Amino acid sequence: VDDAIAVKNNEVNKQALTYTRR
Amino acid sequence: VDDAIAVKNNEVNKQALTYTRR
Amino acid sequence: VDDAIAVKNNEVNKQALTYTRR
Amino acid sequence: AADMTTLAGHQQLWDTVMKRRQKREDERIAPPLIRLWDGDYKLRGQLVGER
Amino acid sequence: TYPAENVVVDSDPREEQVSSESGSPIWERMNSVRFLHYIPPYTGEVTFKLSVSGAVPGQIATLRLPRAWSRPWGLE
Amino acid sequence: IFVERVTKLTYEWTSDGPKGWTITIGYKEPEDPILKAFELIQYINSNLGQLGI
Amino acid sequence: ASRLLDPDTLVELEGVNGEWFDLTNGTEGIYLATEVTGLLDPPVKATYEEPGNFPGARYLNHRVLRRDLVFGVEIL
Repeated sequence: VDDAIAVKNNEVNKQALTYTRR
Repeated sequence: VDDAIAVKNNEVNKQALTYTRR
Repeated sequence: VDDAIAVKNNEVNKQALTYTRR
Repeated sequence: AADMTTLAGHQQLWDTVMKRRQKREDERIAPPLIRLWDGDYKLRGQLVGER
Repeated sequence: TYPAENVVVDSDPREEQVSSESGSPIWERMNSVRFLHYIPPYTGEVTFKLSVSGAVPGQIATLRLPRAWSRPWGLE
Repeated sequence: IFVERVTKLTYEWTSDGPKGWTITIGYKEPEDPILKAFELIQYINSNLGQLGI
Repeated sequence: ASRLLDPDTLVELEGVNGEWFDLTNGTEGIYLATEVTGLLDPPVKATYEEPGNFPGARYLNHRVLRRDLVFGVEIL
C-alpha cells in the first residue's frame, strides 16, 4: 500500500539529516 | 506489492529529469 | 509488505557495487 | 547482611538478587525522561503523552 | 483589572500541572518542581496537611479525588 | 567471540511501549542504499569545498 | 387499545425530465419494494486518536459521507 512506502520515505528523510544541511 | 514499487520507481525516474540531462 | 521493501533494498545494495569501492 | 553459615541466609541472598532482578525489569519498560527547553536553555516542561 | 493569581493544580503528568486564571506563566517560578505521585488503588483514610501564609479568614482551597471505575457494578 | 566497538545506538518508543535498542557493533555502511548515496554526497561536498580554496 | 397502523406516508420521484412517479399508490405501475437502506440518517465517519501510552482515545473530527441509498421497485 502507498502508506508503507510513505512511512519508509519519511524515515529515510530523517536519517538523511546526518549527511546534509541548509 | 512489487507492482506498486515498480509504479513508484517510474514516477521517480520521470521527476529526476528536472535535475538531470545526458 | 516491509519484507518486500527489504528484499529490494538488498538487491540494490548488490547492484551499487558496480559504481562504488569502499 | 545474610548469614552464610545456614540455609536461611542463602535463601536471603537468593531473594535479595531476585529483588534486584525485578527492579531492572521495571527499568526495561520505563520510558526516558523527555524535556523541552528554549533558546537560552530555560526549561519549558517535561513531555509526557506523545504518540 | 486582571483576576487574582488563583491556581489550579492537576497532578496528572500529561497536562500543564500548575495554571492560573490570570493567564500568568506560573509554570515559570515553579523552578522544575512537579507533582509526581498518585493515590494508589484501594487507599483508605488519608490526612492531607496543607499550610498557608499571606491568606485571610474565609479563603477556600479545594481537593478533588475523581473516582474512575473499570465497571458499573463492583470492584470495591 | 568477535570483539568490536559500538558505533551506533538507536532507541524507539511507541504507544505500545519500547521497541528496544538497535546496536551496531563495528563499522557498517547504511542499510538503506539511499543513505549510502547521501554518505558519498557528503564526502564530495567536503572535497569540492577545499578544491575551491 | 385496538388500532390498525396505516401511516400517512407518501413517496414520489421527480425524474430528470420532470416526469413523476408515485411509489406509494403506483399510478404509473411502479411501487417501492420491501427493502430500503439509506433513508433516515446519512453515514458518518468519526475519527479518534490514541493519547500516547494512556487509557482510551481522543475525538478529532467527524464527517457526513455521501448517502448510498439502496432500494427496489416492483413493476407490474
